[PDB]
Amino acid sequence: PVARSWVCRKTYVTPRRPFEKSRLDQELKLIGEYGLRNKREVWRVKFTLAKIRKAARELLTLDEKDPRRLFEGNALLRRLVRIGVLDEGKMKLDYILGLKIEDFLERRLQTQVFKLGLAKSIHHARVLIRQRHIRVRKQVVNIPSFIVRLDSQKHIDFSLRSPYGGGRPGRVKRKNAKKG
Amino acid sequence: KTTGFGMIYDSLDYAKKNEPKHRLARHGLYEKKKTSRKQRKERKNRMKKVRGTAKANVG
Amino acid sequence: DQRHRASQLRKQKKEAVLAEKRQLGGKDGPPHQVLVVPLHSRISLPEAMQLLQGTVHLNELGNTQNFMLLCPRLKHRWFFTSARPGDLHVVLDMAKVADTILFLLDPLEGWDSTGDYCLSCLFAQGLPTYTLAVQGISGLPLKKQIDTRKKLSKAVEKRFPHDKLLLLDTQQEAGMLLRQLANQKQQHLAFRDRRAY
Amino acid sequence: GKCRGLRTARKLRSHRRDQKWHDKQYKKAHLGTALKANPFGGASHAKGIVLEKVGVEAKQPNSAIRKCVRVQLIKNGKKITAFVPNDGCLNFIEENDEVLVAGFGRKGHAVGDIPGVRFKVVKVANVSLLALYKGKKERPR
Amino acid sequence: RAWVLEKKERHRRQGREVRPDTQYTGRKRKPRF
RNA sequence: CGGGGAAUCAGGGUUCGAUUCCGGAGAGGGAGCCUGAGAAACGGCUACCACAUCCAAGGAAGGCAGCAGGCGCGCAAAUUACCCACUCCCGACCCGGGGAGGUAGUGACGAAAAAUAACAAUACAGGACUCUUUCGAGGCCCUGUAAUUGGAAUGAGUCCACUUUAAAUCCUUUAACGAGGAUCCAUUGGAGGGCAAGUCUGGUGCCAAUUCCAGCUCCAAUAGCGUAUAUUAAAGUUGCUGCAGUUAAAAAGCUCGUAGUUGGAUCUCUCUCGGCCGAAGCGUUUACUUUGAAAAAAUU
Repeated sequence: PVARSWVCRKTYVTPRRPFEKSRLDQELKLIGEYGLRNKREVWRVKFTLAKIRKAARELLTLDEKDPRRLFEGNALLRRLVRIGVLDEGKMKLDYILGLKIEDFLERRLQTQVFKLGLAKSIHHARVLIRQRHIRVRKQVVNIPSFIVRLDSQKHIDFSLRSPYGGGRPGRVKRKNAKKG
Repeated sequence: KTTGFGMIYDSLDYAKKNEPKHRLARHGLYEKKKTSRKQRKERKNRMKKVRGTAKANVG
Repeated sequence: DQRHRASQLRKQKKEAVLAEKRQLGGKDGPPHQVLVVPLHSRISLPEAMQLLQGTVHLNELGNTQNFMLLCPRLKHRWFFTSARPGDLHVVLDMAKVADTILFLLDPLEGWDSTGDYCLSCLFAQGLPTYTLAVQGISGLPLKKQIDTRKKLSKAVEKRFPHDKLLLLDTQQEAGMLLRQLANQKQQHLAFRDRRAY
Repeated sequence: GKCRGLRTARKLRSHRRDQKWHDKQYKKAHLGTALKANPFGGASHAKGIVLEKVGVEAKQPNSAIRKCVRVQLIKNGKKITAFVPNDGCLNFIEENDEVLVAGFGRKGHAVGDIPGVRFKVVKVANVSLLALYKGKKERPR
Repeated sequence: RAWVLEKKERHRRQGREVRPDTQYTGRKRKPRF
């Protein structure tokens, strides 16, 4: 007996058919459009969307005044609104089946850094986040897949110890300034 | 930011009684004997083959 | 009946293996011959020979010292010989009669070019049972020691992939190494077992 | 016609038990005598001693002479013949060597080219053939 | 190599698109371990 | 060993559960006990059986399916490390002890996060828009590719210190150094019949086809990718859902011939005693369906 937890999950599912041109082109489109690293991140977002859609469908099979349906449907809709995927006016279960992978890919921190103008491209955004240049409300974030909430959207600022921010220059600029 | 736990005692005697021995040692208020478990265990198992005051004669 | 059959076959195999292990190094067999080869120039062979030396009958030659070791504590008889790499005939001969080859290593690198050369020649001729030992790991500061062994594992994994690294610092590790050499599976070589030598 | 009563559970499951026994895979997996006749003894790999090197002639429409090694398994003493990837990799194997041998690949079935060879050599002298072919490692003798 | 030649001919009589028939039609790429 | 449980999951099912939680069993195989509230106890004893240790030959002593460690077995699995600081347990006990347990080491079992570059100018190549019927012009933009330049940013590492902790390590935090072939160089497999991917080259033999070998180019997944074996899903090839049985595997020689399975239509609440109620007989019995109690956690 040990005081350790053995609970864990896989966050993705490998596709059942490995080679088909349509899915390969769609996944390549998504990777290039959002600056992703591998097919595994696309599959991870696919898996979250599939889980959400399955929960929404199983709730939709329930009677309209089921207490579980009301409670858990309101919870799921509230979460999907909170992370910025659904609008506050589309809070109905049926609309959940209308969601795409691209919404969840927009709510990532890499996309929000590119769209807010902090980075000149999506790959520049990924590099900026990974190099401890990006903070959320006070908190330096190193994770490009950090899903930004709506209330954290206006507080992405640029890391008070960063060279382009608070002002201590990096290794390269300090080394060059000492040559002459 | 850094987060830790703190305790202010009413007197030094209460701090000497109620604190763990290692936190007293970090301030230098306690020192522990410089023996390992293997030495103590083997000496105890040697002491149980001898009866009487010869138990104090091991080393 | 199935359990009884299993018991009979296991008894057969275990008694045959016991006889085979009882032959070598014991009172009805030859001494266990151990050739020690340092694989690096940074190894002090005489102090390691002091560590390996229970009673010692120290035979010696003009430059080499080859000593017999009797230990009725573990009931085992050794003939310890030494050979420096680069002495081609010396290492090849005293490895073609040895039952065990004890390689010595320095903590920093695995081996020099000379040790690589002698290892290539030994692999070519045919390896008997071998055992890897690292000599100066405790001379390093403790903060690096664990990491050093980790690094040296890579420096061993190229040629000795699945083999443990023992240590030679004190008399206690010397006794543990002698125990590892005494009870160990023996590699048997076809050329020297088909002919009396 | 199959019975469909509300009290036909016993008859349905007894019939299904017997007709399960009429399947080759079910009977192989449940009879015990396949693992009591498999040379690997239920295992995925097995070690052996190279008895010799033999040559197996390939199929009739495409003539070839492939080279295999006859090896004897350690744990149960059975003799099998094992495939080598090319003629160069045969030079790393000698009589009376320790060899680690796996199946040829399709869950137990024979080769569609070389008739009646079942196994392929994975390791020799406790090092892999792939490393020896590519010069990644050397083998001892 | 004769086998794949016959199969490409079979696919030709079934009327489907086939690769051009050249020198490297039946050729072992590499040893398989 | 059984169960809680794991994998797959349209639905039904199928396969797995030795394994940290619960219950049981055993301590080399059997057997008999002592003490004790509790044991047929084995880190208690007594014998027999099987092994096996020391010996001065008279005797004495044995039980790793505890933690490490060894041999053997094999396809197959880690240190003879540190500590009672945490969780708890035991004792006469606030103080002693605990290979329970904890902490390091080994660890590509497996699961999560995530580097291997980014930008700007310049040079070509495409795509828009303005002016021209067009050719064409755009110090008009956008997007790519570089044997082209340019400094900006950073971790991998090396290493003060603090923090961590029983003492440490690791992580986190911070000085200093740390990137142009940023050589600080990503692998593993497959492709010239079919799912992703070839009108390619060079050696080597048989009578231009043709054995063997080395390559190039392309494709996929990526700090991972092959292989083998078992098993599950594809599979409606075990079929309850949900297969078939003339000619493809298959219906018995034929009928009387008990059990088991299936069986036509029909039938629209009260009596006593105590304060309109409580007790009592239930009304033929069930099956079926709904409700309620009760039912370990962890897992889902």
